[PDB]
Amino acid sequence: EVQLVESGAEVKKPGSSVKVSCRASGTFYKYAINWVRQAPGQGLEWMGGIIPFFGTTNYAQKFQGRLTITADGSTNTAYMQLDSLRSEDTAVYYCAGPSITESHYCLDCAAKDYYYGLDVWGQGTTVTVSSASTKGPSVFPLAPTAALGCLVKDYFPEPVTVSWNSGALTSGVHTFPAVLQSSGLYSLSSVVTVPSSSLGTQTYICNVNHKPSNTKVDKRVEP
Amino acid sequence: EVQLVESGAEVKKPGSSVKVSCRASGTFYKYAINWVRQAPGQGLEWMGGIIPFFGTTNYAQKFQGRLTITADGSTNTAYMQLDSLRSEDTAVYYCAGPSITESHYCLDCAAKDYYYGLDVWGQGTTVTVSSASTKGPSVFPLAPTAALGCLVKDYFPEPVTVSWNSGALTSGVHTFPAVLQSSGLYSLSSVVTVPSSSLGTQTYICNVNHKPSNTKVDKRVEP
Amino acid sequence: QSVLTQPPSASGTPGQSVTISCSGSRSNIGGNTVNWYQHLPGMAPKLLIYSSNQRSSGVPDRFSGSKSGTSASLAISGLQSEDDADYYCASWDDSLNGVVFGGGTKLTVLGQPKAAPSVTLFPPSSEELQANKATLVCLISDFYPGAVTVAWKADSSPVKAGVETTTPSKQSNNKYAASSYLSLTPEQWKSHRSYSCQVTHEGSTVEKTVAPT
Amino acid sequence: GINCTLIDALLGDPHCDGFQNEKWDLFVERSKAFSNCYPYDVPDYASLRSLVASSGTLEFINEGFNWTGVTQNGGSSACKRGPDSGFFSRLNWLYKSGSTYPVQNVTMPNNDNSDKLYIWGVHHPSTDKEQTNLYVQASGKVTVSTKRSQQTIIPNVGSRPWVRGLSSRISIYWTIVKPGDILVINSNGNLIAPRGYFKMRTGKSSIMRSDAPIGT
Amino acid sequence: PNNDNSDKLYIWGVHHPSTDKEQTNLYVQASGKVTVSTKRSQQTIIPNVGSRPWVRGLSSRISIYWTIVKPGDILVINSNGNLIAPRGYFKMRTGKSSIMRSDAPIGT
Ligand SMILES: *[C@@H]1O[C@H](CO)[C@@H](O[C@@H]2O[C@H](CO)[C@@H](O[C@@H]3O[C@H](CO[C@H]4O[C@H](CO)[C@@H](O)[C@H](O)[C@@H]4O)[C@@H](O)[C@H](O[C@H]4O[C@H](CO)[C@@H](O)[C@H](O)[C@@H]4O)[C@@H]3O)[C@H](O)[C@H]2NC(C)=O)[C@H](O)[C@H]1NC(C)=O
Ligand SMILES: *[C@@H]1O[C@H](CO)[C@@H](O[C@@H]2O[C@H](CO)[C@@H](O[C@@H]3O[C@H](CO[C@H]4O[C@H](CO)[C@@H](O)[C@H](O)[C@@H]4O)[C@@H](O)[C@H](O[C@H]4O[C@H](CO)[C@@H](O)[C@H](O)[C@@H]4O)[C@@H]3O)[C@H](O)[C@H]2NC(C)=O)[C@H](O)[C@H]1NC(C)=O
Ligand SMILES: *[C@@H]1O[C@H](CO)[C@@H](O)[C@H](O)[C@H]1NC(C)=O
Repeated sequence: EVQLVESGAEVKKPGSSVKVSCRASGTFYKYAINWVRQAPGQGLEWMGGIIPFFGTTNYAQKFQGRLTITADGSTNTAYMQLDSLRSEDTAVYYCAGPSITESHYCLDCAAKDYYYGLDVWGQGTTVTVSSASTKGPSVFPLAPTAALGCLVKDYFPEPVTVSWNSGALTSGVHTFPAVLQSSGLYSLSSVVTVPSSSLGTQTYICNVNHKPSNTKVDKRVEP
Repeated sequence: EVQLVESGAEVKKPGSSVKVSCRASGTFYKYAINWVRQAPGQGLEWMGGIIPFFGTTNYAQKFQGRLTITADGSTNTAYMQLDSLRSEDTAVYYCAGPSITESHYCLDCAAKDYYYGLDVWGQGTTVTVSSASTKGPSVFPLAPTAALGCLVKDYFPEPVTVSWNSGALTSGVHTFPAVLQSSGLYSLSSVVTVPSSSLGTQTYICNVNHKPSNTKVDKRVEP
Repeated sequence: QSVLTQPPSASGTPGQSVTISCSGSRSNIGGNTVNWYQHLPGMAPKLLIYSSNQRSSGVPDRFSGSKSGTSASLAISGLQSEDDADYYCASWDDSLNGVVFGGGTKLTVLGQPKAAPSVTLFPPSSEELQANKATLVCLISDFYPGAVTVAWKADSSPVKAGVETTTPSKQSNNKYAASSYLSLTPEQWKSHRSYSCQVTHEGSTVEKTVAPT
Repeated sequence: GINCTLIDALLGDPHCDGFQNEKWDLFVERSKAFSNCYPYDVPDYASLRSLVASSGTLEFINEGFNWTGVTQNGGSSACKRGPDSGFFSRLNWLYKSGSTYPVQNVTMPNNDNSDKLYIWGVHHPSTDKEQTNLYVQASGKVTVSTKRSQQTIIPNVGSRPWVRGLSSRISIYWTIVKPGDILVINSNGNLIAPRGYFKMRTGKSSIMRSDAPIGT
Repeated sequence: PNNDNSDKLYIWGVHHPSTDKEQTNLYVQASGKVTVSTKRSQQTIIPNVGSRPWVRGLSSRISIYWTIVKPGDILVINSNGNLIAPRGYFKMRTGKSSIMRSDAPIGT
């Protein structure tokens, strides 16, 4: 029922601190809200959890002292704060919780009794820890069944997201994994395959999104 | 055990108000902290006392309305505030208290039961009440057993303090009572007598201090 | 060095069954229920099994979990192409006082038909040509096995300078995708009469061509 | 009573659930009886045990109280129902919903031929954190009243000795509502609510302490 | 803990200041509370502030309470002010002992 939405991708200098938010779409306070990350090439790593009802926290000892997990009951939001960022902290950070309900709740069990299998996940927030400057992308149309697309060139850091007609067009869409140029910059492309007859009318607009530089760009694609 | 340290010398225009602080070096709250002054040429005059534990004050009736004695428990500090300064208030202000301890304390006796003979005194704070402008001193070296010294010239008001090698040199030191020029300004001199052979090496630095103009000056004395 | 220990890989053809084991200890598995997760990275994990042996909602019955002593198993019988993914076990650990995850097992479903790559080539746009830069884009998809060599041609003359090419990477539908970017000066683009992107997959070359007019 | 004291069968300590709605001429309390739910105390315990015993019945009638903006059926690890947490069967542990515990103000008219016995309670947390976690307000209060009587209890916070894991306590109270009279319950926290009433009867019923076995 | 063969009688008290100044001077907190408890009993007393008639100089009062701790039972005392604490316990005994009010002199 409930869905979790995490805050947008960030980029941080080493040493600095980061705070990611998790917003539930409904009351989601009685059971353990978990934070779990994945660094490039690693398996999932559990950071810790809070039980909003009691405000109770459990942290993986590896992060004790720089990890703070926090919750606010009125706005149905959980937060994760990680200080003294090293580059190992570059990862996708997920928030997740269980969907169980109970007619008879326990007001005094042990923390672990409130942790259940995580079946509701946020989409994940990419935090990238680097000294490099943030650069937004330049968006250019790729004019044309038939194949039309967008070029998202020269940006940092990952990630970037590309939708079509404000989310309306979904079939035929293939965004491509990015490239890592020598210059340190990235680039990617998104393609939609459509019938070649409905080119002359229907309008295609790519919605290119890059949160670490706060860059929204909509670009129109015509032959 | 405990030592009291009072704030620095001040100078005030008539009508104005003055607040002197007394900082204990340890908990000093259970018994009566006394303020006692001495104006030039007069005997000791008792201003009043506070008993920090209860916040209880006793004032000499002569000062009622312009004397406020105050205490703060966390920082082990007592304060004395004297308003509407006349020139008769020019004096050295001491703070003092008893060193008694008690295994069984009385939580409800009369004020006077908390006053005991004063055996711990602060160093005293010179408050001088005048219309004249404050002037800091000019420090000059007096080059040379043998006798070397510092000249502290043209300043106001009293007092001034002179140490040697940051307090290290104490034997042979003789600072002289100041002079009162016609110009209203003061001047003094401090002399150290040393062996005349250890002139060629060991370094002498006088630390001249004048708080009413916030003037610290260290001066090096060589032949 | 995760507290729970999985083998790093598993494989099978469609229809077989695979068993992914999780090895823990008294303080975790031997005293707590085990969960299993599935993950097709970039997109969030999904719960498969809770309470050691219960299928979560919407999870096909071919998935099953079990526990005994200080280990746990996930059994996938009648394997299907969609199951190619990462699998993780997790449980509470009473000495760590928190949750622990296994190091994951990558399950590869084998025996896909060999598929040739679709290539779509694009020229420098109006805007980009205007900004004094030139980028050709070669979009390569739907192939298997996931390995291609990219060579860029100018008319007929090969060019190795200015080329960036992404390593292949699984799409949703189990076939691989890849891109290649040839950067130029706009003067290099308006001089030759055409450019080409040759793509080699399993000793077979597929090319597409683009031109200034 | 086997393992149960009368008061435990009244409140509905889980191992005493077999005594629900029972009648007796003589109730026999055994020395081996034990409590196994939330640790509690009864002010004038002797009097409560007396008046119930004299009534001769544990006949219970559920009623729906209009609780608003609070959650019901809170349970404890000190009072398990099998493997999972539980509570006294005839009482209703009320707590916050979302992040508020609004004031409760409910009524229950006696429109019946007979007197009603209401059993209710007040929760004494071990810490201020516990207090605010459950009831949001820092200071609870419970007021139960008829037309000719009131009892307002302030909950007290602080540690008591560990009993079945807890430093906390519940205090049990009672209220008899006569026909024509009206019960009102007022609380902004710490209320252990009644789920209804016990029938009151008069007659030859009593209670006795003995370990003598029962014979035919 | 009572680890002994016999019952313990604890005598303790609660202090009722005459003014709020007195209350905070002694206990810092504006409102005290005292809780004394065993496993099967508790007593929480809130101190009350205000003037009573002068008695031997004071408007203040102390209220005395008691608590009996049985063997195996355990005493806990909780307070953030106004606690008049026990220094130990009185032995409890049973027997023929009593008390009487009289001004008759004692004889041999
Ligand atoms: C105010 O002061 C009171 C009184 O001291 C404190 O109350 C104590 O609180 C602690 C928990 O903080 C209680 O400790 C628990 O004791 C349990 C029962 O003890 C049994 O075993 C002991 C020792 O072998 C025997 O002596 C005793 O008779 C019992 O048979 C233990 O079983 C518990 O252990 C469990 O928890 C610990 C963690 O605490 C785990 O590590 C263990 O694995 C185990 O699962 C536990 O330690 C203690 O009993 C309380 N005493 C009393 C008299 O109530 C309050 O904590 C304090 N309040 C505040 C907020 O400061
Ligand atoms: C709230 O209201 C109560 C009740 O009025 C006030 O209580 C009174 O407080 C005053 C002090 O403020 C008490 O005064 C004291 O009375 C002592 C006993 O009285 C004896 O002598 C009188 C007169 O001769 C007889 O009538 C009486 O029966 C007794 O035999 C006096 O001995 C005290 O005198 C001493 O203190 C004064 C200063 O106050 C000195 O100047 C004297 O030298 C001497 O040492 C004293 O005056 C009075 O007794 C209290 N009455 C009662 C009923 O308690 C509270 O003050 C008030 N609370 C607040 C905070 O406002
Ligand atoms: C009463 O208590 C003991 C201990 O729990 C138990 O073994 C026994 O079965 C109980 N008796 C009955 C009849 O329920």
